[PDB]
Amino acid sequence: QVQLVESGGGLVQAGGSLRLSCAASGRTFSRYAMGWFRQAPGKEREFVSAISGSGGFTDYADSVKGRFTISRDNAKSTVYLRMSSLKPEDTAVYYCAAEGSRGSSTRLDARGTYDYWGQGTQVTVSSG
Amino acid sequence: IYPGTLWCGHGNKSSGPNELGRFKHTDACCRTHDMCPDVMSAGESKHGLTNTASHTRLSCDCDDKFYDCLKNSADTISSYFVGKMYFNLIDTKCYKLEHPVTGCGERTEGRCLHYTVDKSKPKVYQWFDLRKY
Ligand SMILES: *[C@@H]1O[C@H](CO)[C@@H](O)[C@H](O)[C@H]1NC(C)=O
Repeated sequence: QVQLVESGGGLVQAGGSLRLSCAASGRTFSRYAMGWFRQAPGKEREFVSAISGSGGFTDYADSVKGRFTISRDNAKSTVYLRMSSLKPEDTAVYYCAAEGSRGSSTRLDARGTYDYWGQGTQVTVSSG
Repeated sequence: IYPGTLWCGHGNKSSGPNELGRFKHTDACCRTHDMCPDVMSAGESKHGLTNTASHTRLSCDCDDKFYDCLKNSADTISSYFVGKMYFNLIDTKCYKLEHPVTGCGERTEGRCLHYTVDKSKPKVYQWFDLRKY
């Protein structure tokens, strides 16, 4: 059994900065990579970012490279997605996901790599 | 082959396919792994790939299911040794259908644990390193 729970979100003005935090529980944290997925209304829940178990390799989606940052605190077993300089067409539901147990190597660029998902929090950019 | 087990390892002792060794849980995992539909024998060619190993190499789906089967077993000590011998020593690979790899994301020890692909071209069968136990 495991539990992933987010914190942060809501409405914020155009250009503002917000970070979502996501705490994991139930298993060893540092082994498994984790990532953040963005689902706009009426679209596929596409990935925005992911970070490996060690922290040494991160992959960002091309839409958001250079604006978002990802990190983890293995002692507290948490993962942070910091967001700055928000733009239009970025309002969406942000879901926190954890890499499941795998025998083969997997890519962070796939939904099927992650088994455990949170309920996710809403992010709203309203102005311009 | 392990003492008290029929299926785990090359070759086999069992008489019927329904028969299981001493441990109910570890031998079921090894039986399911050894009854993988799509394998590649030593020197066999399939799906445009050639394996150059004396042991048979198997599909990544069978290896992933075998990994989860061994990690969720009740008899911890036998499954521990079987996992730590298969996944971590022989340095084998598994083949699956994926977009073409562009580069290795993270490489720890002799194996690549996260890779990256080009989404533009179709899917092809390719080899991938096995995760450690
Ligand atoms: C393993 O057992 C099955 C049936 O029990 C048999 O088909 C197969 O040939 C055996 N393996 C070897 C190496 O003889």
